[PDB]
Amino acid sequence: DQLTEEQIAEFKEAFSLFDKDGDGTITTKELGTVMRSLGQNPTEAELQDMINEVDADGNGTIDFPEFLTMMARKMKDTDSEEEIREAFRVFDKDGNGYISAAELRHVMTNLGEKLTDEEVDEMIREADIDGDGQVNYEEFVQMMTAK
Amino acid sequence: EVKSSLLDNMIGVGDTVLLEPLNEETFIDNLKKRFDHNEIYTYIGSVVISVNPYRSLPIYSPEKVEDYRNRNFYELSPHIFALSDEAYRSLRDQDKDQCILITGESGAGKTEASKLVMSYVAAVCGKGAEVNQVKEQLLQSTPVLEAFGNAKTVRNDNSSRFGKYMDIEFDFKGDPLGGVISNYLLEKSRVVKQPRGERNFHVFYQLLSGASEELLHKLKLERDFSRYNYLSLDSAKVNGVDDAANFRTVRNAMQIVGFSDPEAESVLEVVAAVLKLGNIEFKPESDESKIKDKNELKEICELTSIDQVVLERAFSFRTVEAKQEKVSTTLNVAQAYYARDALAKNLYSRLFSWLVNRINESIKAQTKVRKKVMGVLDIYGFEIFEDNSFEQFIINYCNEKLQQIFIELTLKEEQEEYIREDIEWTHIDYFNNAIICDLIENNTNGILAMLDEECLRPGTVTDETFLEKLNQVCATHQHFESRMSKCRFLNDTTLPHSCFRIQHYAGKVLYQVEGFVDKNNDLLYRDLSQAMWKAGHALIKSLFPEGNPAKVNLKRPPTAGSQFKASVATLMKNLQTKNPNYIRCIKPNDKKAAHIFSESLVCHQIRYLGLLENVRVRRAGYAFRQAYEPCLERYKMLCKQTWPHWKGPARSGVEVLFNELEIPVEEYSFGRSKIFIRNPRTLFQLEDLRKQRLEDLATLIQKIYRGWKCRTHFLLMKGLNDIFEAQKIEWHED
Ligand SMILES: [Mg+2]
Repeated sequence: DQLTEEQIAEFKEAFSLFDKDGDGTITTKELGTVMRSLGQNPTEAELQDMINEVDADGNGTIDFPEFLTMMARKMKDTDSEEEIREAFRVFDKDGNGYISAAELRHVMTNLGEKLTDEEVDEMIREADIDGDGQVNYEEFVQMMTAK
Repeated sequence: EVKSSLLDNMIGVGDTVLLEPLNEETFIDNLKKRFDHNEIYTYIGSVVISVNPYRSLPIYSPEKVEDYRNRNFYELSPHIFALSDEAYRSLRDQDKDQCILITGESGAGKTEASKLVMSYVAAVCGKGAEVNQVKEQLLQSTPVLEAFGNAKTVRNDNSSRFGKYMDIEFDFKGDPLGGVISNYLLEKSRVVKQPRGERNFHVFYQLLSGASEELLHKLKLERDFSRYNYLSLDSAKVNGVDDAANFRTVRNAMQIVGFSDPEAESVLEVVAAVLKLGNIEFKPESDESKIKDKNELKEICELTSIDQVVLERAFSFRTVEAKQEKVSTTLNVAQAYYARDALAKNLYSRLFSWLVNRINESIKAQTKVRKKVMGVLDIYGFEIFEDNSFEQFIINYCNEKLQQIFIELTLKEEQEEYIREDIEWTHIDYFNNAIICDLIENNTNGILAMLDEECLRPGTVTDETFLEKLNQVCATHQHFESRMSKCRFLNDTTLPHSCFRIQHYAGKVLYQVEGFVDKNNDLLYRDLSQAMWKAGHALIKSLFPEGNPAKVNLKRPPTAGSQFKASVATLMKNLQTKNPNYIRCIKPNDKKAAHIFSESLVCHQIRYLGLLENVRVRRAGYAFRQAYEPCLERYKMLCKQTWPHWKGPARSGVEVLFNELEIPVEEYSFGRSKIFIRNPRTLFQLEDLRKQRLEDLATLIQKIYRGWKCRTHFLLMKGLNDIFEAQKIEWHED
């Protein structure tokens, strides 16, 4: 395995924070949450793949070394700030760097692996700093990619 | 910079130039698809096709005007406002006269398109009451001109038998000065004869249906269609048409546009006179024509205060020109009937002109100040009936002329673009309207010229001698056919006698020669005009100013053919000295139903309008073209290099994107400022790829959001974990 010792410890801390039962495992339903908590950004499809591989024995549970196997896959991957930025600019018909919550709702609720109604509800509020004059996605992305 | 495109959320093909493969079935299906989704507008490049919805679509709002105003043609989905925005801005910024030509089958849809244009312009020019006063006059006078200029044919219950131009005029500052209505090509022959199954102009039926008993008594009219030779009982009823109610609607429009009650009444007295003239008959004497019964003539002359002795002599004697010893030529019976008819139809067409002139008075510019105009030209649609006569010939000829200059100009402009972009021209095969026009209008050997020559020659003349003359002179023409002219064993039904066929841009048309000679006779000679001028009836007197002794007599045109030909030239001049745009109107069914779509009828109309030839000449070599920068912008997410911010110059990026998508270098060409794509397949492959990639970009954003959300909350828990782990544990103690 290629993970460094510091990574292993960092992932271990998060793995345990979602190990409610203390049996040294976590549920398949919590897999994405733990991955996202550690700063990885998996799609719902990719998530389904990883579960399909580990739950091919029908248990619904994941232990730490197979979790490390899961975390290792997307390790070298990266999405730039500009990619996420330009991806926003594509759904913006002006060049203003602004997009309407109505339009944003449209894209999130209809395109791709769709955001749920409660999720798209929550997204607007974080995105609408100067509430409720619509979202300056440049700032929203700036905050979102803030590391 | 705006990234909106007609390509976005496009229902079927929004611009027919992108239809592939191009045929009638795909054209018609496309129009049906869009119509079925409430899209009544579809492009052919800049040309707008409009299918009548037969219901009020909420798509003409101030908000919709705000959407299309000052926007590029290709940025929004197809709408008439795009065309009217284009025309308004050319007027405003270039000080160019605009003429928007509207072709196709007459009805409520064509009238509405014209009203939409004028109303968009009034709204957008921001001149308020001055511009709306002109606009109102143009619009409210429409039912008046319909009553006098429209008729039920075998194909259309409310068909325009004339061409109409309307404009709003401005000074170069943009201040409204006025406006005008101009009529052309009024089908005078319908006044005195109608084919079986057809009516005379509406107003005659409206008058006998809706006038009170007292009014009809004052007009010396009997309330009975069988009493008037000029009207048939047989076709007098049009289904779903209440002529009485329409009468009241026409009288009310008259008042609205400023006619006084005495004027309105005067107008109806002229209509009555026209109608009564049709009952005059003639018999030979030993002096070879005499009126059979003087009763209609008497009543006409009392109605109009015309000298009965003089009018009667006018039908039977013609004053020959000085300076010979003979002063009066005796008219025979046939000549007397021609006279009766010439008087009726000219009294009628002059009434029609008078109406237009009256309406024009209140919107007359009355300043010699140079002006720029926003015009709409409405020309009657192509006609291919079971029986095609003189009437269809003139209409089709006019449509042929227009298609000619249109196709020529579209071809010439596509070429000028290709050159500016350094793109190779490929010869386009297209129907040659020019030679058809030449067959019809050539002064030395054309059909109209031969008809004239036949009508004026001193021998015995019939529709047959006319046909025989065409067979002699026009047989050399590739596109003229008749039984005795030609031909190749190609399964053609044999042509009957007494007809000729013409290959028009809209298809072959078979013309029956029956009545051609009669209908070409249109001689209103001086004795008639002078009898009219001396009428105590003010309107009628005014209708024949050449009859005033104070006005010097000129040579009178003896035939209709030559006048119609000059009138076609006039309207063409009007069009060609202005900047043109085009609305092609289509009826989706004949039941006037809101969703019902008949692909059969639309197919005929597609042919009448010459749309397929428009598509081919307009598409030309390359269906699509676009400036490099906006093109790259729209498709840069396709290859994973241009994404998210390159390559180099917009042109470079285009090349590399196409190379990486494995698009063969024969499917496109590099213009001086634009990429040029040959086939709509290429364009749509790009579009399907983009639509997939937008689904990916959505996921990119969505995964980044779900990720940032959990990450933030996790960092919160981590920050407070000391407190959380201290509260799970006791206060005290050992
Ligand atoms: Mg005179």
